[PDB]
Amino acid sequence: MDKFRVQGPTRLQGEVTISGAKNAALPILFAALLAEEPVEIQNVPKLKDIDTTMKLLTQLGTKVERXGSVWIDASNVNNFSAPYDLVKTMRASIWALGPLVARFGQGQVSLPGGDAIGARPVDLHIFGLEKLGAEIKLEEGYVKASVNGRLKGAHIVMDKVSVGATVTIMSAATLAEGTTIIENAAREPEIVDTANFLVALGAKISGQGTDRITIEGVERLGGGVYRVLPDRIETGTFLVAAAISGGKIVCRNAQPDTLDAVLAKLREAGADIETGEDWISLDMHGKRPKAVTVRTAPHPAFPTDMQAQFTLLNLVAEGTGVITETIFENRFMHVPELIRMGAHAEIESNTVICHGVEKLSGAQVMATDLRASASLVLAGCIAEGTTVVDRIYHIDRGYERIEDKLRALGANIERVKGE
Amino acid sequence: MDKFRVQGPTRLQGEVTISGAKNAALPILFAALLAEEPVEIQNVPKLKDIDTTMKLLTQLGTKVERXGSVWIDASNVNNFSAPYDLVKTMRASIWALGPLVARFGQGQVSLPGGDAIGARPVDLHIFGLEKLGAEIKLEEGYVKASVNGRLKGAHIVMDKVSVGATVTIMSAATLAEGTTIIENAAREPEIVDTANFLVALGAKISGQGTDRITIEGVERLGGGVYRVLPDRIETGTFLVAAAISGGKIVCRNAQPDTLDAVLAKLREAGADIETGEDWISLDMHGKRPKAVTVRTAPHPAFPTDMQAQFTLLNLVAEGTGVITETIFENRFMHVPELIRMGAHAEIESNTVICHGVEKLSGAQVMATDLRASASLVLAGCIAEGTTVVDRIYHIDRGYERIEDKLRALGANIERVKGE
Amino acid sequence: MDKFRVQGPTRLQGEVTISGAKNAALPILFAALLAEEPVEIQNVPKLKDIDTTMKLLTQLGTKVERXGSVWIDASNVNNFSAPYDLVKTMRASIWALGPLVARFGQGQVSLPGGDAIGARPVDLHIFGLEKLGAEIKLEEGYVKASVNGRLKGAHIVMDKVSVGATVTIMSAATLAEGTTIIENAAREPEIVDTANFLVALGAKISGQGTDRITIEGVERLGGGVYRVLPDRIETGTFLVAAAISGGKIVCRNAQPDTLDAVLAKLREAGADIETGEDWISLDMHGKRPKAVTVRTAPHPAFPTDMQAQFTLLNLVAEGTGVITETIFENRFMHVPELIRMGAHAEIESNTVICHGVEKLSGAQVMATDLRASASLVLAGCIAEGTTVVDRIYHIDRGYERIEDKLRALGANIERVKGE
Amino acid sequence: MDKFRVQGPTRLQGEVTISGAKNAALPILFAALLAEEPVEIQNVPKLKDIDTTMKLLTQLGTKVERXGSVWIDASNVNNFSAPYDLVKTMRASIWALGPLVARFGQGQVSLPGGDAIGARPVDLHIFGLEKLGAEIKLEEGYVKASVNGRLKGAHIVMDKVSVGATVTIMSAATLAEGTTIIENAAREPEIVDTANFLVALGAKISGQGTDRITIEGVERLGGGVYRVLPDRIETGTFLVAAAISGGKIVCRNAQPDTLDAVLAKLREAGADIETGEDWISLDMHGKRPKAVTVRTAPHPAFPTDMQAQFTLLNLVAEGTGVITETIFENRFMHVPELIRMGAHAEIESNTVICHGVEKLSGAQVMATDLRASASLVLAGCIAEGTTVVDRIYHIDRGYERIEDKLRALGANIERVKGE
Ligand SMILES: CC(=O)N[C@H]1[C@@H](OP(=O)(O)OP(=O)(O)OC[C@H]2O[C@@H](n3ccc(=O)[nH]c3=O)[C@H](O)[C@@H]2O)O[C@H](CO)[C@@H](O)[C@@H]1O
Ligand SMILES: CC(=O)N[C@H]1[C@@H](OP(=O)(O)OP(=O)(O)OC[C@H]2O[C@@H](n3ccc(=O)[nH]c3=O)[C@H](O)[C@@H]2O)O[C@H](CO)[C@@H](O)[C@@H]1O
Ligand SMILES: CC(=O)N[C@H]1[C@@H](OP(=O)(O)OP(=O)(O)OC[C@H]2O[C@@H](n3ccc(=O)[nH]c3=O)[C@H](O)[C@@H]2O)O[C@H](CO)[C@@H](O)[C@@H]1O
Ligand SMILES: CC(=O)N[C@H]1[C@@H](OP(=O)(O)OP(=O)(O)OC[C@H]2O[C@@H](n3ccc(=O)[nH]c3=O)[C@H](O)[C@@H]2O)O[C@H](CO)[C@@H](O)[C@@H]1O
Repeated sequence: MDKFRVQGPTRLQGEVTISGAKNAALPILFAALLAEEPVEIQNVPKLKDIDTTMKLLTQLGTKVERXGSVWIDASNVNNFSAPYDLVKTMRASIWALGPLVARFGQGQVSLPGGDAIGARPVDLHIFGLEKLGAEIKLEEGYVKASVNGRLKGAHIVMDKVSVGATVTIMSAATLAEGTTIIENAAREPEIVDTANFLVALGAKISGQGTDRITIEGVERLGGGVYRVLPDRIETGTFLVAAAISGGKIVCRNAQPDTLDAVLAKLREAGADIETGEDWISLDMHGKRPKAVTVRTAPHPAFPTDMQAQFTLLNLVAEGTGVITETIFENRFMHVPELIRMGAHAEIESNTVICHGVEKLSGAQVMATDLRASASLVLAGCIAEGTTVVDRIYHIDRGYERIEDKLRALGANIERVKGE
Repeated sequence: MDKFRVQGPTRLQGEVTISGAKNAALPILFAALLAEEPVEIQNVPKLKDIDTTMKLLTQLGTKVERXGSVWIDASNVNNFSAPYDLVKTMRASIWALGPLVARFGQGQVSLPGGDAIGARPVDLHIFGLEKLGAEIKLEEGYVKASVNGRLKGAHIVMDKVSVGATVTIMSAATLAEGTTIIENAAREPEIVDTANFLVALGAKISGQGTDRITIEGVERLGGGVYRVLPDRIETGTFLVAAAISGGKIVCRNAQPDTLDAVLAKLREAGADIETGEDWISLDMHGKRPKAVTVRTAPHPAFPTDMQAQFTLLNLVAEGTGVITETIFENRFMHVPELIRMGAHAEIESNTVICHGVEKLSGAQVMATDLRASASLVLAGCIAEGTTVVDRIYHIDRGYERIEDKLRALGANIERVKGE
Repeated sequence: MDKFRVQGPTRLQGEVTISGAKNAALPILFAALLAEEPVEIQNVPKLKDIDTTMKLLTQLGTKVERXGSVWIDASNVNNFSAPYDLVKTMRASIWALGPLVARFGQGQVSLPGGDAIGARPVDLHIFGLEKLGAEIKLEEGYVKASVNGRLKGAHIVMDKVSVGATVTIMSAATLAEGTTIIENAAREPEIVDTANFLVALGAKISGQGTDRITIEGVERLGGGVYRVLPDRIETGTFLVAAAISGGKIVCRNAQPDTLDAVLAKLREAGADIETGEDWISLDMHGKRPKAVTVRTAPHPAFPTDMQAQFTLLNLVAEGTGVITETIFENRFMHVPELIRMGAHAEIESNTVICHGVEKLSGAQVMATDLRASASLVLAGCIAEGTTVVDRIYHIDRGYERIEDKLRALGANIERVKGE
Repeated sequence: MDKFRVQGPTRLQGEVTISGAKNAALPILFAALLAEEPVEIQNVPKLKDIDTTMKLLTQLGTKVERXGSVWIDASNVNNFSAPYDLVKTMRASIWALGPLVARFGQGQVSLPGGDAIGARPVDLHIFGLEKLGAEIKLEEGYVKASVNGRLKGAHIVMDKVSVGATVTIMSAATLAEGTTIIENAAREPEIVDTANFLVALGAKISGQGTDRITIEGVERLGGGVYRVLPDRIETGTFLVAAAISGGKIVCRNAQPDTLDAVLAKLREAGADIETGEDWISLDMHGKRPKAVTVRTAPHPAFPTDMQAQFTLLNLVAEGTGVITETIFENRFMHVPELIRMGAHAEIESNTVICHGVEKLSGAQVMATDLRASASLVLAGCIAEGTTVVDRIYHIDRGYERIEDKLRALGANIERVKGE
């Protein structure tokens, strides 16, 4: 396994260019399964998740190719199954379900198992599909779906807010008979992006971005060219990178409107933030960040994807911070790792109390999940001495060349195919 | 002191006309503090809470009078405070805050104390105001706010979804200099209703009903005529009345689109439902309800105000149901009371596991919650023998003559005064 | 209703004599139901709760008289039921259950309803009796028990650590045919106190105070005289009164060994402590307390009955404090009351995060818990100006003359007759 | 990286011998560090952890060798540190801390990070040692302890019931100056076990098994011969194995009173059990298990180590069943895996509602926990079809030849390897 070897303390400063959103590219790649014509998705970051998606798409009899773009030829889809291998590697493989059943009348996907950060059930996906008129059964650990002819429009109310289930139900409804109404739908920028992608293809959708999505079924989906939005989570991680290192920074290729809460939290931290129409600028004035209070919740509130990062920010901040996590059950893995580094913290249920310390100490830590890994990398950057982050493979699923981007910021980092 | 005597088991069936929403009439009644001209609010239910707002209003130097409607004249407001006594009996009293300091540059409201259901801080209200330029301080239990001149519109991202704080900020913003953007705003129907009422007065509002409300501060508010929307909770309660009694019912004067989550849940419990534009039809077909799973959350998800009612539904349903509460948490007072009647249930944190039973037994129970404890009267209706619900002043707070409506559905119930 | 008018701030200094424990007196009074001959219980505090138990005993046909002692003659008990009204005034009434069935083969108690601090089910009580051979049915809110012949000893492993259930099962077992083992029994000092009492009556018990209590049933219990232990919560509460007021105090007629957790906690808050066989001295050296961390759990861990008091301590302590409640998840009524007084806290589920402030301010607050009540009176002592605590009926239930005790310490406190 | 291959449905029945308990051998093996004369530890199971423990022992400069028993020679203990690699592969490595600082005046151990089942902080181990006078610092991920001369005994009250912290403080105190008192100590059979081992070495200990452990510091410890006690968890796992299958079983070298809670639950599940001073016999009578309720708490209540095992039982049992976990935050990993097998389960916070299903289908699943692992395997042992369990290394951590044992019990299990 690769590892990162980092040395600090180090002031993170400079310019950085945001990559396409991991969370927009994924659901759009799966949506392409609905397209009968050549498709061109632009601004797709290079990630292990995209690789696994191209690999899975190919397995489905799809024609895939990439650079900054990813060329998709879904005209010939031949197989209808996502093997245990793929789902195991990438949860998002569940996304092939809706499109497959909507276009082909059948589809199978290995029932995901527990996750690093939570049980992560797909109950809502299956449920939405059933509402759409698909027959679903569990066999050999396989979620078996099928429908006779076309899916049927329906008024579906979501139990809880789910990004993934909204993508799943939204996607399949595009090809169904009638009108679909997804109530209590996720408002995530990536939901909007995926809906727009679907509309580019000839779908009838409205309300994307609000708690209510209306879809009018159409005979088929063509093809086109779509540019995935900027990654709000990568952007956030960089703003933070600067905010905890007394540095300054400018984010090129960003979409400020997707991160209001994060920006508000940064300001509450004592950050000097300014925004353009495609750029964000943060300045710490050499100052130490102030502790803030954080409560994760669905968009546009504070995203759970920024959580590990904010904890880090609280850990080297002046004051006592409190972080409450409402989306994921086991999303504190980063904490004990940071303590190993000299941070003071206490966990109580779904909340962690942060007692800011002046400086961090280099140590050997373990990446457990993607966004915590990026938190550990950032911790290494500011901590004293050497920090080695084991299992940086997590980082590589959701981050495109993070070592390089950090390096350009003045980071002392080496990817090590060691020990 | 007021008590309900109920005899069952009794099949609930017939017709019912839904009154005006308590939760829409309250905030509109306080927003009236902004109008410099005679205002008439139509379709106001006759509730103890409405009497209290009237009382609070009068003491502000306000001209108030009611019947079907409530006549308001706030051109002469001289007193700027909500006393301890009123805030005690009536929590919504805090709503006087925003309008007062927006309109007169000042306001005082007693800080609400302990609440059985979950404790309920108003941090969000205060914070919101402060974001608008108001200076706030705590004195002798009173939240004191003031502003030199006019409030300044701001970009406010809510830490959490708050019906109350949203109304406070939305209301006050109508009179500020500039634009106010409320991100992560509550989507409640009563919010659309209050925004609409504010516009009827001369306010510039948009986004009401979505997570992003925009307010263009205007110079002053006039007066007008506005009809309060139907009561969604009262509707669901009656719907549940039929669903738990093998009954059949028709709701007249309803606004179906405000209760999709409740309609969907009911369907899941085996109910045959149909809707028109101002009516809702429910039929159990003599059927005992099917256990279901509930998760309260912000609108349009499952409403915490329907919670105790659904716990009842679960308690006498086939199978094991689960009620999880994310808004109030300690909102399970009805449970032990129902266990007094034969129900089988365990409370684990913010969740109640429901073990459905065939029959309930009449017994003496205690009302405590203004919406929860209508559940005890519903339970009385279908329970074996005689049930006495003490302290019915609770139901009188949120339910307009519930015994008259129940009686017309075929219930054996009598309001025994004093004892 | 009665009330407390308190004026501060006031440093709490002096001596106090600890009363007999409310919590040992109660179960011992109920156990006296098993005695065939006159019984004398010494050191019984004068409390509303003792009044109520006396009333209940009398209704059963018990002969009861009191001063410092309580005189009992249960030789001619003729009635076997605890009525709705009694149980509603004081839940300990459920304690009549076990002794009635074991001795008379029959017993009826009104099923306790919802509680302020938590649902407080009595499933373990009922279950344990059933394990001993009692037949039990729920009729009109009454837990009707009966045992064809004589109770039978059984091996009982408790699902949860329960003071109430351990007392009920233990009392009943004394008259059971055979042997009874209570595995995972509560270790509360009061459990030990009640067990010695039973022994003094001729019962065969051992293990009291440890995880497994063994009871060798006997044909009959006679009479005797028993001296109740000192009230640990009263003791802890006075300790807190000095630890939060930079004062000094000595407790007379105390039992240090029953409060090690509280003592250790106090030390951490920076208190100078000394103890002897029957006394405890607390010296804050004029110092403000250091925020501490608290986790309620079964004895000998930190007692949930000291919880609200430590919350108060954290509230005026230096630093950020954390209070976690594992016995009663809703035991936070006092927090918002304290917030009304200038305190700074956030409630996250079963945990309250305390941010110590320099001073508190007088305000009108409402008592609710026969323990937060005390906390509010303490806060009044150290707060700036005038504090009024409504509903002090609560205090009277758990504290014997708390105003004279405080008064003797320097407290400016007056009992107002309603206004 | 091997993986079990399983096939069913198979009826588990017959006779199995119980190995030494993993939980006693470990801390006992660590207490060895104190023994000046060769010690012979008996009944030690062949476990990955036992090997890793020996490896760790060796590194400190200790003679270690084994078979059925382990030989230790702490005579020439030269080295003072636990290496990152060891602490990483085995958390229990923190155990070497008390012995090192007690016996050698110094001791360093790599700070454990996050755990599979939860954060698992060692705050109590550290805080305790400090009560003993040890100076402790964190440097480079290393917990650094040292003491000027000898550890002074002190009165210590445990914030929480920690088995590990109870072993560490008890162990270190055996060589302390004066008497040590551990209040609110863990009561686990493994503490009784370890305490006995320590006394056997010439140390003064009492209270072991109760909530109060008293230690009188002695001048030094020597050798001896000690036999570890029977593995309660293994016994429970086997008893369950035989209960979920409808079979019969008999455990050898069992010690029944270490598991009263598990036994009673099995009876609630309708299983015919009998005990003898040495052995345990479970007979399902070909009957299917009955859904039960479970709450994990410290010994003697239901152990968390039997949690996953009981979820399985509930999963394939008649009716719904509830399981609540109070010891570990993230201990439901096995659930999603189980669902992959066709089980109906809902997770709510720290509670899992188990909907008993008639049958389980073979499927590929992932072992994650050294306790759930056994759960998946058992699941296969009764599932219709073929089941492959990945990363079965977990089993090897606390399971001596479990495939062998299961096979003797009539199971279709094969340890596939390679790939
Ligand atoms: C590839 C991708 O887009 N990943 C993002 C997506 O994941 P993901 O799509 O999994 O997010 P969801 O919003 O669906 O999950 C949120 C909550 O809903 C629960 N749930 C979800 C679906 C279901 O059928 N049943 C159910 O119980 C979850 O287990 C969790 O407790 O949204 C998360 C929340 O912003 C982000 O943190 C992830 O980075
Ligand atoms: C008069 C009225 O219309 N009452 C309704 C309104 O009350 P209310 O306005 O009080 O509802 P909120 O939406 O504000 O409260 C929701 C959640 O937010 C928390 N919170 C709220 C405000 C704040 O400043 N800080 C904070 O932490 C609460 O304590 C709770 O945990 O919405 C509730 C939820 O839909 C309904 O059940 C009430 O019947
Ligand atoms: C009159 C008296 O002596 N009162 C004390 C006693 O009350 P009480 O006897 O009610 O205390 P319990 O120990 O039984 O209750 C503790 C926990 O067990 C639960 N539980 C209890 C019984 C049962 O059958 N089922 C069940 O689930 C409770 O609801 C709670 O979650 O112990 C409490 C905890 O030390 C103290 O705060 C009370 O002041
Ligand atoms: C090798 C061994 O003997 N393992 C057992 C031991 O582990 P372990 O020794 O780790 O068990 P603990 O009793 O210490 O842990 C119990 C609870 O206390 C907490 N805690 C503990 C120590 C501390 O310093 N701080 C703290 O917060 C824990 O993180 C957990 O929430 O007991 C557990 C509980 O029966 C078993 O499931 C483990 O199989």
